[PDB]
Amino acid sequence: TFGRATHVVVRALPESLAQQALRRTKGDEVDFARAERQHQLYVGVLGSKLGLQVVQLPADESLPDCVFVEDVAVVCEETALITRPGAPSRRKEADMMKEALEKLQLNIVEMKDENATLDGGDVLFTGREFFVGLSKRTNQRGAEILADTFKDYAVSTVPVVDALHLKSFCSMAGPNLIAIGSSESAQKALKIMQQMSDHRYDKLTVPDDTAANCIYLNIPSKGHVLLHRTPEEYPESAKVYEKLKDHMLIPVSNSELEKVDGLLTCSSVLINK
Ligand SMILES: NC(=O)NCCC[C@H](N)C(=O)O
Repeated sequence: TFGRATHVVVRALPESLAQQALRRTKGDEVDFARAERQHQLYVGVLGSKLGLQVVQLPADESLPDCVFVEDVAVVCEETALITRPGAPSRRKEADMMKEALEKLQLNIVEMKDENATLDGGDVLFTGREFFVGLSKRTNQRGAEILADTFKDYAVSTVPVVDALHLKSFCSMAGPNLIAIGSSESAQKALKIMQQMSDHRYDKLTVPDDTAANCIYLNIPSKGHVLLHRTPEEYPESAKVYEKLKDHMLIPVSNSELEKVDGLLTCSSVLINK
């Protein structure tokens, strides 16, 4: 079942994130205490409200981006790909992720090739196939290693030109539903993804590209659940999500981590055991 999960890996925010995490925009400073509250609530939704078993990794102050666990592993069925992140300052985040995923009894494949890089944020898994963004973080060799790892799924690539990652402007919002931004760049990427597949996806188009990043889960006794950005943060995109009477909708605040380019998917790795 697409979107089913039983377990989630998350990682605590280091104090060094506020000043030292990588960020493309040098805008408003991070309110660290508020970022911590937003992470607490996020983890609480996944564990307490939705009932997932949470594995919470400790912060490492030497790894200011270590909260962004998505980028260090891609999990599909019983297999985990431990990535070689594109940013050198993030590579040692793989160490504790590999240990956590071993302890969850997944089959582990490590991206060792020193000519390969891949961030998990560049990977869109639809349930039927993978789309991998080629970005400043993820190269062709990384995409090839992903394809080799998940041999039972088609893997196609798409250029990421004007954002950090593919999932900076898209995500799955349901079993056949791709949430997508409205910018020229997001729409160009969507059209390439659609041209590379023989499967017809539905789309949930939102006016704020980064509000297209959402988390879909299929949870027993709750059904089709969608975590999406709040009306306070993106009022015009929240109006689109709010029309989805076919989902259980959970607004989740993320203002502070978006200052360092993290959206909703970035702070968890979901696992179905
Ligand atoms: N999947 C994601 O949303 N990753 C966000 C990573 C943000 C972090 N500051 C970075 O630059 O890698």
